Amino acid sequence: SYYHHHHHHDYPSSGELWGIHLMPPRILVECLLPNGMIVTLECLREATLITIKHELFKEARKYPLHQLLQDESSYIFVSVTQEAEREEFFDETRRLCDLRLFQPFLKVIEPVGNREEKILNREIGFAIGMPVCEFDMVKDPEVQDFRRNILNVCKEAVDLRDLNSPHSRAMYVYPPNVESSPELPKHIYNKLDKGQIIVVIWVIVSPNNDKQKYTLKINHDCVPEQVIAEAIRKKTRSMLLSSEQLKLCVLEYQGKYILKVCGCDEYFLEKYPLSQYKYIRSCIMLGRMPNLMLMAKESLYSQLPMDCFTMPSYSRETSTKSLWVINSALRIKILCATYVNVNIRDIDKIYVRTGIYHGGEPLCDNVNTQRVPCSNPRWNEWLNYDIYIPDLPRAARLCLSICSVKGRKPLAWGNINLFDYTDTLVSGKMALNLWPVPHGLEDLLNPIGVTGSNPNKETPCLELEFDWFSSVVKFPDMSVIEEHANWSVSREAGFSYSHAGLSNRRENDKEQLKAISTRDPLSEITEQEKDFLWSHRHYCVTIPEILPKLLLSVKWNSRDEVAQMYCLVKDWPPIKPEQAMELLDCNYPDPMVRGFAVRCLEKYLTDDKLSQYLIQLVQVLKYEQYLDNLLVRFLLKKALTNQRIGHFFFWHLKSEMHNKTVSQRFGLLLESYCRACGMYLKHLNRQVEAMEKLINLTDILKQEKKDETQKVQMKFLVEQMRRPDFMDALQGFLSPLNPAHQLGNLRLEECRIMSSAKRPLWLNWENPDIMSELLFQNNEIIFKNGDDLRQDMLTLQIIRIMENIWQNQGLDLRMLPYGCLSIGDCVGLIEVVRNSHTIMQIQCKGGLKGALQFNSHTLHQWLKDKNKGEIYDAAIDLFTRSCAGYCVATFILGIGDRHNSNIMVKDDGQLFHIDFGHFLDHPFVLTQDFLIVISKGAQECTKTREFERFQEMCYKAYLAIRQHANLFINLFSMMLGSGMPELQSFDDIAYIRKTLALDKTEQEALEYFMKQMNDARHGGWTTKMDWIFHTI
Amino acid sequence: MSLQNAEWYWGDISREEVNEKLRDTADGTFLVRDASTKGDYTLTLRKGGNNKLIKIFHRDGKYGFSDPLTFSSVVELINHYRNESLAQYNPKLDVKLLYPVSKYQQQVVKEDEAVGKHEYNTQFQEKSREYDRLYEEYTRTSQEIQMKRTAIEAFNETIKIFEEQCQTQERYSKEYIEKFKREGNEKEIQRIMHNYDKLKSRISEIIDSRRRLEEDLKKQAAEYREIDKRMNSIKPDLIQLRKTRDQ
Ligand SMILES: COC[C@H]1OC(=O)c2coc3c2[C@@]1(C)C1=C(C3=O)[C@@H]2CCC(=O)[C@@]2(C)C[C@H]1OC(C)=O
Repeated sequence: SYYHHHHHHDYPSSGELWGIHLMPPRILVECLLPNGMIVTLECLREATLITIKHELFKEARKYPLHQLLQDESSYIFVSVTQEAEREEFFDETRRLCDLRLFQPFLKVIEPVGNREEKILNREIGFAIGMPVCEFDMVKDPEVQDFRRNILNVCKEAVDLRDLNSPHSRAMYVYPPNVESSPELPKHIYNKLDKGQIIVVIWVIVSPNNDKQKYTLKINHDCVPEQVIAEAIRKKTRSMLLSSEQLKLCVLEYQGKYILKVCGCDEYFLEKYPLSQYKYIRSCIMLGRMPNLMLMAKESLYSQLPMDCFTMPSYSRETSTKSLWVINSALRIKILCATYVNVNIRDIDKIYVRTGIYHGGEPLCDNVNTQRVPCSNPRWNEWLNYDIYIPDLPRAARLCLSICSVKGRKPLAWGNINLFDYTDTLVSGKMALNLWPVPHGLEDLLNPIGVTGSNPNKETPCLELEFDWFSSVVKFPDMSVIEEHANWSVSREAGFSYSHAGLSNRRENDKEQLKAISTRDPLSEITEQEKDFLWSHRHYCVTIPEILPKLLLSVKWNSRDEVAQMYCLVKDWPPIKPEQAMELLDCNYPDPMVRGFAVRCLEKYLTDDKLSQYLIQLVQVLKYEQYLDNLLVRFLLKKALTNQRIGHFFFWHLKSEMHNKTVSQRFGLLLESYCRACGMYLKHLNRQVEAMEKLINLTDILKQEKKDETQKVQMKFLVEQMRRPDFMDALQGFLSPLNPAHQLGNLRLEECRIMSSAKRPLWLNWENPDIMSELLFQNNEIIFKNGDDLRQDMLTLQIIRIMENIWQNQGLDLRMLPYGCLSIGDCVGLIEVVRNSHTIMQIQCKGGLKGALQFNSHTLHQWLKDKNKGEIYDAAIDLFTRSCAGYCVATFILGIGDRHNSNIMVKDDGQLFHIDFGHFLDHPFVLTQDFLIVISKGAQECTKTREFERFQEMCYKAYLAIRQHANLFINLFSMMLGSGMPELQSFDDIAYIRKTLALDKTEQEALEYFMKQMNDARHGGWTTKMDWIFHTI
Repeated sequence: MSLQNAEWYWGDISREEVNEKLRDTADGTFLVRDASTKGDYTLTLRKGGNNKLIKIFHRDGKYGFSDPLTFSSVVELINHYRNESLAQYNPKLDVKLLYPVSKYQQQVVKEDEAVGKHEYNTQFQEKSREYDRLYEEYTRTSQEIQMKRTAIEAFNETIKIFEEQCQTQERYSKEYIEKFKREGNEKEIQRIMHNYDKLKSRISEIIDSRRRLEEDLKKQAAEYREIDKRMNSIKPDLIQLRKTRDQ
């Protein structure tokens, strides 16, 4: 992260022209002149447009009609890009190979629409990966309303940025990178053991770039203002000066300086105590001295160009019955399909299956008659559902398919919201383009899939007729639902006794039985309990955390109950953001429920925690029925309030743009974000350019007949990176892994294709910060193209959260959740952890003898060297600690097929754990090598005191995660929406429900885990024989 | 005997295992299972397309759903509601326990790899290997196809631009072809007409380039529908092994 986790113990595919990856060093380009003539010009592929134009108008003077030509500078180029648009190139600084041309030609025009600026925000098109204006004629009114109505959010955010001109704009661009709690866990505080810290403060002095420093000893809970104050007091000592002048000096210059971390773009712009900053806390951890740079506010403030937010171009009583006046049962007419793709091998026939759903389904679903020659898909029949129309819940939808199962003795699906984004009940003729069935699915219906017609019209297409009543039918207002709830609550007490389970309101003391708030989100609830809960819904307002369970007890196909639920929800006590997130997954489609959830977030989510769970909150946007909702408003606003949040909001959305079921929703969102983010769009565009070159590069190496010997691929790589277009694109941009890291110039000698199977790119940038190398780092990232990196990403998130829980319980286990970002369809970046080696790489090195002779003690021997006596104890403790952590996380998560190339160790003793891939099965390690490092002694190390302490950390850590099962269940639950093979349904999450006991006692669990562990089996492979193939 | 070997007592099985057994099954389908915290037992009944978990409470050697526990053997309880409607326990459940699952379907297996076997377990691998193959080829084609479609769109815009170029040079040439014939200046008219015949010829080239792409696309579209046709032939056979194979 900051320091490479190094403890100091002593303290649609792309590519350059259509059909071609790489355009030849020289090419002919046709120029369509404005005087009507076409002239072909010989160009270098890296030629800038400025020089191409200059050449064009030089050589045009040799062709007919030269006199009808205006000056060189009167025109601009225009061409077709391989995204099929007419792009105008205003930035004539751009190189030929960079314009994403479809064909080698340009057209010469006079700048029409003469709003150079609005057109120039074509920068949005590029960042998004889609031409803005594909939006401009979509026609769907929901879309066009979203574009208009979401601009309010932009306006508010942009205003809330100039509320206090210079400082609030700094806060947005450089937000405090701070923990959620000021209070400091015992083991971290104790590393101070006075309650105070030694910090070094650096100043860059008169142009000589000379660097004076000041060592201060300060209370860990000092605000940045007070560290600066202590820095003034130090400097001012030397000048003598009277007190009172001393006192006037501090008082009037404290707020005139600013603190920066040395070697990355992080600032201390807020009055949080020093040790609440992640960097300071990390310094304490690592046994490092905080290095801060002192800097005038004016110098930071002067270099924050910002201002321009402009409202874009798109800124311009009927017959209505209420839903609950319609006196009929719901029916839907199934007309006909255009076609389905089956031969007729055996006419197992086609039929449309339909269901009315709330994720869980308000009724028994029905098929039409197997009326089919497959030749003609035609039914023309009304299907009758057993649900009264007034009973239809707001988030009601129709989920249908055409399929097959077989009789002893699939095909195409689609979902439709029964209501609009305007609360209109659907009526009339309706055509629906169907979706191809997901790989691992055979369920006849797919209600967890997206809503609305397939964008691709070259697909099976079902025609439906919805009932038309006298007029437009609308869902009733809250200001009528409320009235109905109060009425039916008044009916309750007039009843005599009742003999039906959903009975009552006294209330007995046996209601200790409502300590089922304690039960996990997938514990599941008997019908008795569903009826019990609903009967006592009024006493629940005193145990707020049962809300999700109560919500699963409600009969959503009952207007009487649902109205009452809205009432309870309306003034429900707030719940911790962790629990509110549960309410945004697929089990809770109702907008009232979700509105409550978003309100918890707006109140109790720190920016820290939002950052932590952003991956989940982005995914959860897919379960929302409508484009405009309170969750996009919330996220988008935070994204535009906090650039750190904004950065990953961008990449998480961008990384899924290839996915057609989500393109429009995410593109629309990205469009509004990009339009309002300010100057970061420029930095984002630089990041997207970089990534596109890398993608194109590793595409050539992956297919384009490049599968020759590693050395050959290296020749190609070295040639391409030296080319000016590549130099320009891949130097001087922010790291998508962490935007606080500037990536300067490439170190070409250190850049390599790794000689693994997957052969990823290892890239190395300089750190262009003044106080970098000599105080911080140089910068290494893997570019992976080919493997889905989402699983790694999720795993690394969970590890970071696990570590958090332990570390805040005073259980000091160190994990290494290195950076990992999926940036597109199987494209991603991985942080390189410096000074680390795989167990295998250690075993292979000499082992203070030579060659490839190891044995089980080699790991320990390697660590004993490197941490020569006295620092040694630390190394062993760090190893023991980290080892414990991964031993438990691995087991809980079911990360199997570990081995000596999967596990790395650092020079300081820290262990982890790379290259995850597989999830919950789809286990328990402890190698003898590790056993020997814990302890030190010979074959006897399963009965040492060190081993017992180790087992204790494992027990304590297992139980901690167990206590926070719920977070993890919900985190995995929210992630069910994406296309992860290991997370298609709730039954996949069941794995951790078993790994952590859950349906047992804490006491039975501990025992279960103990058992898993005291088995374990140990040993390891060691020169003896077959450490290569593993024979015996 | 008694409870331990009734058709509908599965005991051992988990929550997931039941859901697969009750998929798309008619109202009245049920099984009894061990509870996850071992009353001791769970009834899982199908109604309205859902799977209802009903507890069986075992207090003092008597069974039931709620505190007037009339029954005393579980088999006594379950058989009661085979004949009687469940409406006398909560009116909304008017259904009867009509259809047992039966732990007799098609050989005492799962007790002792290829050893404890073997014929159409291996057939699965083959059909499953082919399903993989086809689904891959299927998604590649799909995306291939999309690329061509945006390429056709790119060609349309290209041609449109080149068509405009003639409409450009006939605006500018027409009032110069007649200005040069004033000077009796031909051959200059020849150079102007040389460009015209390069541009006209170029349009034919692009137009053909698209048309060639078009007949490749509809050929691929045909190929795609074929992959799908073959896939929908293997789906309802790959499942019909799982049914014969596992149980
Ligand atoms: C087993 O394949 C290790 C290696 O090669 C890969 O193809 C691969 C599959 O995802 C990863 C990797 C690599 C690239 C592997 C990273 C990683 O997680 C590690 C994550 C943390 C780290 O420092 C990385 C970058 C080191 C690196 O291995 C070395 C240099 O030994």
